[PDB]
Amino acid sequence: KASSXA
Amino acid sequence: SLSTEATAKIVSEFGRDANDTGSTEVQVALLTAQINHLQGHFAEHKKDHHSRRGLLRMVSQRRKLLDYLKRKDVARYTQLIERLGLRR
Amino acid sequence: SMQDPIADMLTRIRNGQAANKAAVTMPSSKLKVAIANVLKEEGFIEDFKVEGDTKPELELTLKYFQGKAVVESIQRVSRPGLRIYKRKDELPKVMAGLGIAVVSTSKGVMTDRAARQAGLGGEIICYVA
RNA sequence: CUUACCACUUUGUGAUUCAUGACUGGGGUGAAGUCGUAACAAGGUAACCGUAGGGGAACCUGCGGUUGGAUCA
RNA sequence: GUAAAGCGCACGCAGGCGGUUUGUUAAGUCAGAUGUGAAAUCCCCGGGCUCAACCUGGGAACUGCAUCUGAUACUGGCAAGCUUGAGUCUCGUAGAGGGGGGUAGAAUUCCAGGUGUAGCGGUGAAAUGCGUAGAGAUCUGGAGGAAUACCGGUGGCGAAGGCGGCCCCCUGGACGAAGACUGACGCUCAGGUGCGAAAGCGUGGGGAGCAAACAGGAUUAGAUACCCUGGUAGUCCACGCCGUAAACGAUGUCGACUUGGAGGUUGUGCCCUUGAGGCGUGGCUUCCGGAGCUAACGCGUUAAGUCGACCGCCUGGGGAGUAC
RNA sequence: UAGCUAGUAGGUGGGGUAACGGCUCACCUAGGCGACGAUCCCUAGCUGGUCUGAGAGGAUGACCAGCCACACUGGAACUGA
Ligand SMILES: [Mg+2]
Ligand SMILES: [Mg+2]
Ligand SMILES: [Mg+2]
Ligand SMILES: [Mg+2]
Ligand SMILES: [Mg+2]
Ligand SMILES: [Mg+2]
Ligand SMILES: [Mg+2]
Ligand SMILES: [Mg+2]
Ligand SMILES: [Mg+2]
Ligand SMILES: [Mg+2]
Ligand SMILES: [Mg+2]
Ligand SMILES: [Mg+2]
Ligand SMILES: [Mg+2]
Ligand SMILES: [Mg+2]
Ligand SMILES: [Mg+2]
Ligand SMILES: [Mg+2]
Repeated sequence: KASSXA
Repeated sequence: SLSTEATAKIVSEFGRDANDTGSTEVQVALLTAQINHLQGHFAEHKKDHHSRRGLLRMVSQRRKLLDYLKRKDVARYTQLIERLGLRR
Repeated sequence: SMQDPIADMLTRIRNGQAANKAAVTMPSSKLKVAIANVLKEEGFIEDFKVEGDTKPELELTLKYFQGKAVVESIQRVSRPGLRIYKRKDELPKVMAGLGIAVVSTSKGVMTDRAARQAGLGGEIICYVA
């Protein structure tokens, strides 16, 4: 919650 | 709590004899006297909550007896309250 | 405080039986006896005994068998908190029959079999099996 | 014709309820983000509870209370 | 009890519940009878459509309601009792139980002076800090606040929160011993009222020690901390307020029944009190363990066993004990 | 949602209806309702029955039959058994 997007 | 002679008087004033120490009216007065007496103790002191508890117990008790007696002999009831100057 | 002697009687039995007590005593009463009567008459106890003058004292002698007691189980049905009455058709049958249900009727404290036959019902006091 | 009753409607002021509202509070959900590592072992300052003060952040510190603390203290 | 769940603790109106005997009542309760409970539907057995669906005759059912007549065990109402629940009285016992007023001895800190001389303090090690303007140490004197070493306990008292120097005054409860007296006056309790650690809030006092905040020295990559040197609110007193805590036994109150062992403490009966003592009979309080209960851990006559009365509470984790 | 109530609760006498009645009106009483939930909010036709369920229950009120209410919205009467 929340690396490349997501 | 209450003076041996003083209690002893009240016994032979509301009872059908001395030794009639457990009569309903008697029991009421012994409390009423004590109640009325502690009135001055809690006149000063005030913060004495543990003791005041005893007082309330005496009032409560006294209240459960009178109601018992109203329920048996009203005549005795009506008289006992006038005779101790209370109940209103 | 103490608010049901009949219930206590039954548990007194139940704990006595459990404890392998030879007998059990208790403060007596008219109704307490009627139950002992049905219990003896139907063979759950050896017999009653009321040794008292001012303060009746109901005594019950327990039954045992193989290695286990006779009263397998006994439970208060009708309660002071919740009264249970049933009609004639509707009277219960404990253990599919091989066990009783004590009922009070306007012709007295009898077996469920008894009341059924007598064509009447009433407050059902307790099961015993 | 006139009186009573009375529907529409009118005036003032409240109440409630639905919808909505710049902005704003936290909540929830979203494989690898940043900062630290508070908890779990004695988690490396035993932990936690009520309360108070303070601090980017977990949290820190004070007062009392709990064992739901490990150890020959 | 630990999974969600016993109100922090009581008092107590309404409500629910209520010991024991007789009489009386017949409301509850049970029995019978008579009315009604539309037809349809469901069910049973038949009959009709080629079968089935469907249609249909009769029955059972409609577990209900009302009324009349009986029954009287139980429940209730009323009468009158009873003494075992409950309470009153007499005499005693133990106790940081409460409120108020005194007072004492240790120690810390500060103030004044004497002696004295180069360090003290602190840490893992250091430094900030204090000392040659004489500190630390040491002696005499004085001011002042707070708390009560030993006793001390596996202790005691209190409804709970809680209560420890000593003394008096006012005062609550408990327990025991005998009886006498009252005669069910009882148990539980929504709502209600009251009490309620510590922190916190108001006003006014008080301020030694301690110490949130804060400052300085350290530590560390950083250190808004842990550690060190300092240090204010607070901790203290009065009066009012707050009403919450892992307010815990995470275990509601009351009553009854159900094998044992070992402690603590406080009563009381009996044995040439023979002197360490001995056996009984209560109260309160711990440890261990049987049945039984429990998911297990464990609880186990102070039950989490066997029962009854009333209350409060729980219904997936989170959102949230938050919002309105 | 904890209070509710002026024809309000009762009475007397007049009037009124097919009929009993605060139904209406004048006067007198001061009552009446509510913690067995009045009041005020929200939702809703009721029943026989229907669906499910071992049952007790839970869910439901189309179609058939009984009862009630409504007829564009608010209101009123006239005709008439
Ligand atoms: Mg850690
Ligand atoms: Mg730690
Ligand atoms: Mg839990
Ligand atoms: Mg508690
Ligand atoms: Mg029918
Ligand atoms: Mg009777
Ligand atoms: Mg203050
Ligand atoms: Mg709480
Ligand atoms: Mg044990
Ligand atoms: Mg809130
Ligand atoms: Mg009239
Ligand atoms: Mg008339
Ligand atoms: Mg509608
Ligand atoms: Mg069900
Ligand atoms: Mg219209
Ligand atoms: Mg006409």
